[PDB]
Amino acid sequence: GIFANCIFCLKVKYLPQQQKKKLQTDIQENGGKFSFSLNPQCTHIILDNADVLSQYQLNSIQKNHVHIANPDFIWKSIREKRLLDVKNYDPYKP
Repeated sequence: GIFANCIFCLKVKYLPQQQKKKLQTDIQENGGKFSFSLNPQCTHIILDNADVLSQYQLNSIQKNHVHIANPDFIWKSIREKRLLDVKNYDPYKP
């Protein structure tokens, strides 16, 4: 699937439960894996609008070349049936 070899850290605490679950299944069903923890193996971190990241987390992300994206990265990639440009979904670089 389109998320082959992607490992997503999910920081989406403030999404409705149904949406959290849909993000997970969208990821799993299309070749990806997800965690709730941020570690060197993450390729991406998905961050809903109400969540924030510490400086520690941001340093880790930079160090490990992790892509920061909003949930629309997942939703719209699934919709277009194609992995989109994650650079268009960065809550820190609009």
